[PDB]
Amino acid sequence: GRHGAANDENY
Amino acid sequence: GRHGAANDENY
Amino acid sequence: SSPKRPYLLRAYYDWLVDNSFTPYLVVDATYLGVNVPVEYVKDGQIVLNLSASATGNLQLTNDFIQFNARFKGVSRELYIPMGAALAIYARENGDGVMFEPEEIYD
Amino acid sequence: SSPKRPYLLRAYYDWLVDNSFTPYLVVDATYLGVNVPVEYVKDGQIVLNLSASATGNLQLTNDFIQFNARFKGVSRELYIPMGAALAIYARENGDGVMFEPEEIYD
Ligand SMILES: [Mg+2]
Ligand SMILES: [Mg+2]
Repeated sequence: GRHGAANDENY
Repeated sequence: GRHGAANDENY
Repeated sequence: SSPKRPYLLRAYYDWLVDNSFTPYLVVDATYLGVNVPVEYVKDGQIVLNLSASATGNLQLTNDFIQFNARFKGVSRELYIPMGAALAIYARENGDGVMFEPEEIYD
Repeated sequence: SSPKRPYLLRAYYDWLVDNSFTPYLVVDATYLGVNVPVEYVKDGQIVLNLSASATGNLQLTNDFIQFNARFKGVSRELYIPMGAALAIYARENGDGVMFEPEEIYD
């Protein structure tokens, strides 16, 4: 349930 | 009278 | 003398990446000149994954951070003035730095 | 995770040079592996001018600082293990950093 960042993990 | 570093200023 | 922030940013970024951590940048989205997807801004800020994997053409310069990133598959060019960069830390364990409020950015 | 010292060293070195300051490195001359002219060591330490002007082939790596320098005209190859690097500051105004005593170096 750990929230990540706003952008996608992969560009 | 300000002391500097150990090595010479110019290599 | 110029602000130390951009130099520390680069130091911690490299330290994070070299230790296999995912660098997360905390940004003040309300800061002048910030260009980020407003739909992802919350509480006046936005957290961005700066890993090479999640970005394209990342530039960490003295006055700004610029790079391409994707949101729901959509690519966008982000621009973050250095004064808006509040911190950089590891997604995995929180280690990193919360930048001192250098006067020049106020 | 690895020590942050070498990354901070590089950050402050660049910040000092970019601001036209002369970078002075404070070294613990008694530290294991240190190679410096013993005749210039005082109080268990030695201060070294790391400007490009006063050095040759300066390398700031993670585990060591290495470079050539002259003493009374004599050239010598100095080698400083990162654990021996205690601080780096401006000859002109003292700004810089006194490194935290990271456990791994003890
Ligand atoms: Mg990439
Ligand atoms: Mg030189």
